Amino acid sequence: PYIADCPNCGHSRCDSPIAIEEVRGDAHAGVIRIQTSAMFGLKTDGVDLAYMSFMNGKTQKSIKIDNLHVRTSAPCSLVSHHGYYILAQCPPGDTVTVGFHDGPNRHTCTVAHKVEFRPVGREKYRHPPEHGVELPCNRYTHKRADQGHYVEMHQPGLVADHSLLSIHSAKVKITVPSGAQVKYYCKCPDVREGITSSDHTTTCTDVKQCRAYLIDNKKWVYNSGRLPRGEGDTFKGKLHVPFVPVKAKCIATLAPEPLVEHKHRTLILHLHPDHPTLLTTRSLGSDANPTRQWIERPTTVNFTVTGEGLEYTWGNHPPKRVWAQ
Amino acid sequence: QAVVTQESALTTSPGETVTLTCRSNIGAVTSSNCANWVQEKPDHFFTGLIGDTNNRRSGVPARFSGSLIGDKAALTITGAQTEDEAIYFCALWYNNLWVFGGGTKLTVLGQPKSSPSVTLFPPSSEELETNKATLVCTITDFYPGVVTVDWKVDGTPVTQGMETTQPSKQSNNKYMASSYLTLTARAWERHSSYSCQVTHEGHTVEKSLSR
Amino acid sequence: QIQLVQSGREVKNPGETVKISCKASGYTFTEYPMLWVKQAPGKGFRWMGLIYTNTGEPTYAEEFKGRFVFSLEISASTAYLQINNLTNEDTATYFCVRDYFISLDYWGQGTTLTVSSAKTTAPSVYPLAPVCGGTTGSSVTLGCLVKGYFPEPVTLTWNSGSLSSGVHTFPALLQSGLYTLSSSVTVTSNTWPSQTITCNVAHPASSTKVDKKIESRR
Amino acid sequence: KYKTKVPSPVVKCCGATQCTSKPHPDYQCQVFTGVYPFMWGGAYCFCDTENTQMSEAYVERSEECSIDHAKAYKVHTGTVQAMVNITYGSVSWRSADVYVNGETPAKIGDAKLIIGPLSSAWSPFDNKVVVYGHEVYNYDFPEYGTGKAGSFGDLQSRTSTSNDLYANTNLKLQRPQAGIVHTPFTQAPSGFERWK
Repeated sequence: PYIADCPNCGHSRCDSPIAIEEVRGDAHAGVIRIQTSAMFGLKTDGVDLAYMSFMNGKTQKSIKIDNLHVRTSAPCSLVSHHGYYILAQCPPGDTVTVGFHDGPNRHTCTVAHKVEFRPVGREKYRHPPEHGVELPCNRYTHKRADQGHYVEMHQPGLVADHSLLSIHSAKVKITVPSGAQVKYYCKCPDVREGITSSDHTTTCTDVKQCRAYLIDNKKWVYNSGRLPRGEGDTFKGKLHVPFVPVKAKCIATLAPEPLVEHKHRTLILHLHPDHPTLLTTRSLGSDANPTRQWIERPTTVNFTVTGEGLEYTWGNHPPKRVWAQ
Repeated sequence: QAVVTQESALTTSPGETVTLTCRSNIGAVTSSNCANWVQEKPDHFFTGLIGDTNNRRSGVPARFSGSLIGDKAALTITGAQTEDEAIYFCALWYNNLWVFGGGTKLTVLGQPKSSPSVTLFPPSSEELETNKATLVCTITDFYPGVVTVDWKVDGTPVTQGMETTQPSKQSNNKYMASSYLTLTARAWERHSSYSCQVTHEGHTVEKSLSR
Repeated sequence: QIQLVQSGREVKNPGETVKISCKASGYTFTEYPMLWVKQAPGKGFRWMGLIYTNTGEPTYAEEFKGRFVFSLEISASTAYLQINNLTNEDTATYFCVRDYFISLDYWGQGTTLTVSSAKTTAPSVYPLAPVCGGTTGSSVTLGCLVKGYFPEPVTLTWNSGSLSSGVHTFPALLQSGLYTLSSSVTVTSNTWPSQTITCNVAHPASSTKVDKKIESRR
Repeated sequence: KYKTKVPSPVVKCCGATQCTSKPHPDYQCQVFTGVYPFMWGGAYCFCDTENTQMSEAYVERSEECSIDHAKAYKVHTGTVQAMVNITYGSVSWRSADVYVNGETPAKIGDAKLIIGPLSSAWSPFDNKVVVYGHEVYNYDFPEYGTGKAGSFGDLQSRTSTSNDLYANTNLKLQRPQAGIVHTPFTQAPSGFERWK
């Protein structure tokens, strides 16, 4: 579970494990795929997707997911998590605002991202309905058995941990997690690399002038922009994405039927939608003479139909056609 | 770069409830530390008891349960048994590696005392053909596991030549040890009465040979 | 069900290499990786790392990155520890272990290494029969003294291992630069000397095998 | 639409790290100094101006590029078709797919039939066309290799597999603020975002 710098972490820029990168309000189904720097899913070892492992300290905390909250302008709905990554059904929102509850603390993370949800169709809803026609939307999956893409996930760079740099009663005293690789020296001249167990520091004294580092590359990370490079190498760790964008047919929009009214080679149409509906036509002469107008306000319109025919498209309701001799 | 700490030794009686704890030097122990409890019986015999804080390995009696009490992982033995006398180690996960605790030696009342079974053997003859003689004194099945072995050549406490191993735990949980008195083919033939005296929970057992 | 049986204990002079095997039984090797733990004589238990028996990638504890190398004969359900350029302070016991259930559930028997300079001396195997006179009880104790060998280990059985009940084998101890071991066996007084009782001793380092039948002193 | 899939910046603590122009599409990279990067322990690099930060970001096809993607074409005239039914005579049936070029028969059924060429050569497609899912746009797409950032075709990949592309996104990295680790990528949202 990677940890990075959340931008407006409740107060201001903290370093949250759930630091939000790559917000994708690019689908249609009320859904956003998000990456936390935290890797929830199974535990550290082997069990139960519905548990929760973020970083506390240098360490993980692979425990229950109890009170996740993604949210935006309104509280979102989770869809599924896998890896670093969560899918959640959100409404539109100027921002994105994520957070669980460990239990002692709220411990959330928030971010800017322009979000919208147009459904696919000539109706510009704000939200998916219960009914209407199905038609080919873009949307992310529920599932994990997924390989359609993979993002590079090589090592972490080092990280700071000044909990290490204690004092040896006059000298600044570094320690190690588990024998991990601590990269160490101070502004003064003393040990210059640091690949060690718990060292002391002969020369410097102040904690604030030393290299508290953790080369702990036993587990790779996501290659966040808010990661410091592991300077050594491009290690392996090519790793999939679960939530591929797929060609789901969203349960989708439908605009109320029109009121057809006859006139001489002319369609008066008293019209009354639910939401802004893009109407348009095609006078089937080799003179096309089409028309487009989003209609949200109910409006009686007109169409000079010709002899050979016109067609009529009340939103994603199917196209009509008309003989006006 | 984390230090797991455990009680050093705990003594209980059969039928009691005893709690062992596991403390982390970095902070409270939490479910993301996946506390493990391992038991070591004599003979370098390891078995896992609990994992992921409270999952009991299969075939581990139910008297054993794990949990988090306060800021530490705990193992409770409910109805401790004589068989539970062993060393219990806790292990904690720290995002990338495991750190083991120092282990807690637990002692449980039980196993009525048992006197040692002592046998003294004479130097074999193929060995007297090497110009050497070694009297072997074997002591097995004693409990408590502490003895005193004293050798006496011809009435006189030998004081050099002997070597006594350290009590080793047998399977039944009783102990054993052997003592060796090495003479020369010649020292052998000289003196006439050898005796291996074993002192255990106050009684003495003397096994003498006669050349 | 699950048995992790390890190689026997070695002796090696400083500088040498050792390959300790761990043969797994009872589980599907591939879904459970292996923990290698060092229990040093005094010091207690320490995680040396873990090997992904699926991909084959090892993790080393920082204390162990370097001379230590984990590998696996996948095919035979074996994991192996190799310690190269043996240092004298590597004498200890190494356990393989199965990682499962958010911890470790099964531990092996242990393979103990004694890093120590010394030549190769074959053992002398001596029968230990009761005193020349009498010895009349409901049972009887015989013995076998394996004296003056180097290095460790020796193996000892009674009647090719068919006689295991009532046996006490005593841990080898170093005396004057050589190891000495002994074993006792107790049987009913009707068994011996009616039926043959034989001590079987092997010392791999010297390719020495000795079968010594316990004979009555007269 | 692009995805500014930022590679994680370098932070040298005392002194410079010169960047190189890696061959990634629109590989924008700019060295930066004068940081003090707060990373989980306050700052970590002990210098105060020699603290160097090298930001790098390249453009990459979205995962939606595979599936939700506009698609340009140079469109010529080709050859028109039809599933002509004839419930002929007393035959009463043939529903056959045919052509227009005036020497092609299609002996499906029993009759041999030659069609066209039609005189009405209006291809409703223009020469240049963009295509999107089902909505087809007879658009003068600028070209591969040229599309102005923000305008349509800021990202221009030959196909989905094609690792090479043209990414005029005007991607301009800026220095991170007040000694904190992050990557200001200042960029036009795509001309595939608009165009929708």
